[PDB]
Amino acid sequence: PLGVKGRSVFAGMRSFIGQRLGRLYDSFYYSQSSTKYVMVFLFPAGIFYTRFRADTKLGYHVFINEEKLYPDYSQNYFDTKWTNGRKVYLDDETTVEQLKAQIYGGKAAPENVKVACRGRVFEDADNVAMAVRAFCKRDPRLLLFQDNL
Amino acid sequence: STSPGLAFANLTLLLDVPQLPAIWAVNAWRELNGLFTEMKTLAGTSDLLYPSNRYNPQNEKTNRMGRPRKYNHGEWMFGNSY
Amino acid sequence: RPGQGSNAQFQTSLADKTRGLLGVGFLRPTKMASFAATFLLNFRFYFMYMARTTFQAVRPLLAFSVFGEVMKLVLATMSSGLFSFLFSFVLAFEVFYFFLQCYISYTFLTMFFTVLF
Amino acid sequence: VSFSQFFDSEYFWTKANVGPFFLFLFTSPFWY
Amino acid sequence: AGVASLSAAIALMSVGGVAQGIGSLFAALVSGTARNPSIKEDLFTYTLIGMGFLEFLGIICVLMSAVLLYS
Amino acid sequence: AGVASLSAAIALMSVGGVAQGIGSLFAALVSGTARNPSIKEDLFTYTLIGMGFLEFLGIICVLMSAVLLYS
Amino acid sequence: AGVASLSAAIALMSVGGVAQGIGSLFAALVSGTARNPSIKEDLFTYTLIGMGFLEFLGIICVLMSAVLLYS
Amino acid sequence: AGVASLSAAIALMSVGGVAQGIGSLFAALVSGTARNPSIKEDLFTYTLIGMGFLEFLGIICVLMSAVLLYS
Amino acid sequence: AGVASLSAAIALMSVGGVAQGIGSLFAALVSGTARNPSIKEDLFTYTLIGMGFLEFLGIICVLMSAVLLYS
Amino acid sequence: SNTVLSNAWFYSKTFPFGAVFYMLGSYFYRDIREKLWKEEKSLIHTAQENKN
Amino acid sequence: KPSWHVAREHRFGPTLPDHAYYGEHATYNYFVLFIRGMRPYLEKIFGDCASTIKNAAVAVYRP
Amino acid sequence: IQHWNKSYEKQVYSESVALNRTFQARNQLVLDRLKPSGAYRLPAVDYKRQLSRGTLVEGADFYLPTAQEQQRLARHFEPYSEQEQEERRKFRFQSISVYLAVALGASFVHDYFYQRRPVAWC
Amino acid sequence: QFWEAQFANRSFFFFGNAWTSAAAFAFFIWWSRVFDPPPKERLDRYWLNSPKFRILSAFHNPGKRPGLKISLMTYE
Amino acid sequence: LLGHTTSVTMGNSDIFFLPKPSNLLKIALPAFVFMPNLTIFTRAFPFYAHTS
Amino acid sequence: YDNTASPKSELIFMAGNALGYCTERFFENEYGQSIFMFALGLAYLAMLGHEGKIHGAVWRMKHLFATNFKMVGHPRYAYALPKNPLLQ
Amino acid sequence: KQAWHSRMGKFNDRSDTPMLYAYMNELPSWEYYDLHRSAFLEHMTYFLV
Repeated sequence: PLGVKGRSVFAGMRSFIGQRLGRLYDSFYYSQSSTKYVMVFLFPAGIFYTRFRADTKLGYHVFINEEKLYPDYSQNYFDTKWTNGRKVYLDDETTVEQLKAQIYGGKAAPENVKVACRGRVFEDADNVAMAVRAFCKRDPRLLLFQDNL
Repeated sequence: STSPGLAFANLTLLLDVPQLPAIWAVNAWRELNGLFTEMKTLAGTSDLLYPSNRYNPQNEKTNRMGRPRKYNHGEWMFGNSY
Repeated sequence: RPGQGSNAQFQTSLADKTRGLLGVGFLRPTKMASFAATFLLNFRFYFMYMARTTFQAVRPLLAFSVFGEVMKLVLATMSSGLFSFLFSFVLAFEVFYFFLQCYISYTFLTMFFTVLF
Repeated sequence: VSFSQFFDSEYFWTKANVGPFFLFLFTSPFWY
Repeated sequence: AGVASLSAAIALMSVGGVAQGIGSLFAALVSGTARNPSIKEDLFTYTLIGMGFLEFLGIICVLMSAVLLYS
Repeated sequence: AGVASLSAAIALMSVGGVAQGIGSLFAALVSGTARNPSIKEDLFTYTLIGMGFLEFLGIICVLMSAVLLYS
Repeated sequence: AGVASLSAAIALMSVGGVAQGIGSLFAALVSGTARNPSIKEDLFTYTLIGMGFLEFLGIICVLMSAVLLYS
Repeated sequence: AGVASLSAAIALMSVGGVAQGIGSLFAALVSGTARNPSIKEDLFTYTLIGMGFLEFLGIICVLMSAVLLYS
Repeated sequence: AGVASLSAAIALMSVGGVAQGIGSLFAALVSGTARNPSIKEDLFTYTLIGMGFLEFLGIICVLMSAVLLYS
Repeated sequence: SNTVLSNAWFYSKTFPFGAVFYMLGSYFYRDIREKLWKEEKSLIHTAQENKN
Repeated sequence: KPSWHVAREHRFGPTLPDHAYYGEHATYNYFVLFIRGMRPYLEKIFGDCASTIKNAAVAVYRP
Repeated sequence: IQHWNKSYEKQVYSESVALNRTFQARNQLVLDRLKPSGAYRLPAVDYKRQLSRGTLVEGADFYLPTAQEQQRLARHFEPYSEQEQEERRKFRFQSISVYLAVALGASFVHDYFYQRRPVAWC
Repeated sequence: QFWEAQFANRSFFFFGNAWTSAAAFAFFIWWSRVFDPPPKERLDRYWLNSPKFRILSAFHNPGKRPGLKISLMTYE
Repeated sequence: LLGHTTSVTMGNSDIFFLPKPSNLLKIALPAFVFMPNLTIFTRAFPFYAHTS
Repeated sequence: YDNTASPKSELIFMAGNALGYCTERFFENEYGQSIFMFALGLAYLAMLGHEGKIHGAVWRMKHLFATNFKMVGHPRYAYALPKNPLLQ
Repeated sequence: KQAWHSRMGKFNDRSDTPMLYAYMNELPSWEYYDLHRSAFLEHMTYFLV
């Protein structure tokens, strides 16, 4: 005897979802504290953050011409030193000035510093996204150099 | 249960089935951004919007590549220069 | 009451109940970190297993292809009849070796694709 | 046939023809 | 193109190091067949498994020799 | 850097001791299967545990080799 | 600058002895088990202890190698 | 340039023989346990004395390595 | 008269290990024959199977030696 | 009008494999057939005895 | 491995039941019982869909 | 030494008292409020407890849903009805014609609708 | 047979070692995208340098030389 | 014809047909396991998948 | 320029990048069509082996049941049979 | 039946080759009382009284 009169398939769906959620709560309660919190919140959260950032935002590999132009990262922890090739995720509204400030930590940058991509110098009042789209399509490797000339 | 020959599938599952929530969230975010863009277009714009483009900086004072518009200081009899 | 004698002993401090609310000796974030570390370190077994699997899958391909190329070099280089007569037996040995490797691969694959449940 | 008496469990699982409904349900992405 | 040849020749040592071990495996098979001739199979399976392991090591080192000889 | 190509070979030379060890292990396994066959299910298990170590060590001897071939 | 890689490879060219020792360990385990199964729990109990030293030595045999690759 | 690193790596090579000796020790231990469990507790004592020499020599080796990687 | 000769000579160091393996093979054959002659045709068979690897490996090394002598 | 019968593939795989199969079949012609027909013979014997 | 001493972390008894650890029955398990129970609804669904498709194809093919 | 190890044990169990007090508080605050009802409990019993109860059954990886299918080997006289017999007589062999038709159709569709690729034109 | 296999144990859709499991795995990889053809954005990654592609182009252009059209297809 | 040359498509040519004579055979054959069983021990799968 | 590091969080894309590489290189082309045919051949061989098993089973059932006079059915269901009038 | 029992034992039991026994910090009742025989006695005398 499938189905009952006066009852709806949507009511049965609600029944089933309630059962499933109660069972999930029971199984989460009767589980190890050492493992369950990690496996249920911290790995899912990190994977979600990483995948969303990669699949949604757009990032750039940054290089610097000279070691004297490297930023000072001695004080901030977990990164005592600059390394070239760092992947950097930015927003579409970011400008070259904002990128430079982000690199140099909101501190005094060197003089006549400019950004290039595939040999092509960017203006400082330029959107990084559109400048890369124009000059280096699908090769976002940026370089920071000193323009004395 | 499992076996060494299923290491490919085990790794693939463990690394990919947690990403499916993120994939669906990305798809939903994209659909919503498209919806908002189309609602904006229906409302009206000075310069057009490219729907399937990453970024649309164009306005009265800005090109479709983020630069300032040339010859945009004065006014023109036919209206906008675009 | 039956259990009032035992439930009278259960009276706690403010600091006691704060510590219990926070779960000091019962959450063990160091244990959680150790679990995460061990779990991530256990990913080497997948690499080991896939390495073994690919070797057992390509063993017949190697025996059929690269030793074949060597035999082909020798065939291309040899001209006389005596050396060819002696090389026929090497070729037959390669046949038997290929079948041996195929049997071995069958064995390792039925070992690696046998599941209890 | 009414929405209610169609989606009633007995009629849905005994007398109704749910083939078109479930085919529409499967092909929902195509229509979208 | 001189360091590659020496690299391959030095990598070829594991072949000789591996031939020992195959010798011991088949010696053990022989001794087991001599001590219990009623069990020939179930000794050749383990012998072939160990041969496969040591053959895999040999293939590894020979592959890396051929690699380093041209790369 | 040709010595890189040498280093990898040297990192593979340990395989000569590895395969030998593996051989000895399986030799003992065969001897056991020739002495007390009715407990193969034990001996093979222990052998697998041993390989679970030896394999890993050999894999290191490969990996570091390749690393010294690239870095 | 490949001398660091050479030093790392040389320091890594001692895992063969660890592997031979582990093979002898598990070979004796299997032999003494086929000789007396009822006492397996002890042969294993000591076997793990031996690994508790050998693997540690191997760990050094890796670690110092890695250090010699960078420092 | 790589004098200290090369000398440390060349010094670190005896760990293979050390591990082989430890493996022989514990192989004899498990074998003697299989052959006479009633004196198991005695055998392990001597085995530990063996370690008391072997590991000691190994320690000296590593100390010399630490001395030579920094001159 | 350069590095090719050195590499083709260094490749030949594996022949010692191959010879030790062959010696182990035929020593096991001899022991099994002296123990149970009535399975000679079996043991000889297995011995040939072992040679079917060991000899082949040696030939491999010899060929690669010539390949390093005329690369 | 081809090089199939003068090929390295021919001389390496076709003739060796075929000649080995032929030699093995010629040498073990009767052992194989007997080992195969053992089961059928036993079944027919059992069936006939049961019938009788 | 059994012992008469209890460590600190294991001082306060079992907090978990047995089914929290042990695997379910091998042959009568949760999913297989579930799908055996859901067999009739799935049979209804796919039979209806197949009959609809077959009737459409026949209505096209006969004329 | 006696002094010191005795007092060591003393504040060992002091720490134990502290642990027990916080354990009680944790339980009676959080877990007695968050405890599940038992309606959605696990609908099974472990195989060890079943084995001790004398309840465990191991067999029949498969099953027979319908009684018509269950009682076939016990009826001995009508394992299959007559209608069922004539329906079964239609499947004495597999249908190579249907195999051929379906395989050709699926290959045609897969090749000329799903696996189209571009080609150059001169 | 397939239907009954789905409700048999260790015989669900692509799980197990049965022929039904193999067939379901084949249908699964077919339904997936990995074996679908590439888009036009990704043709010069493999397809325009493929022996199958070149042979088919040469066959359907009998007496001609499609190297130039292949270059132009890459450009496109 | 700049953008219309990648639109000239040609279909594949593979036919998926093979007769399946089982009357010739009387023995079973081995079969691969393609994926792990997640319908059993689902909760423990990340925890036991690395073992053997 | 080729020292393009990337965050260590993106190691979870190892298998995804691997499968994408093998798709772009093998699966979405003629070698991928060969692989699909290979999978179909695996299915074909599994089906053949299953039917061969059934063939062998029935071929033995014939010889061992059809001439017994003692197996009118299976012995596990003999309770359901009628009773012998000759036994008493 | 024997295969069933051996499979389940190999899967669930605490052994030198453990499949399911892994990442164990909070034990279940059976394993807890099998490892800590002192507590089974204490927990059992309390229950009966």
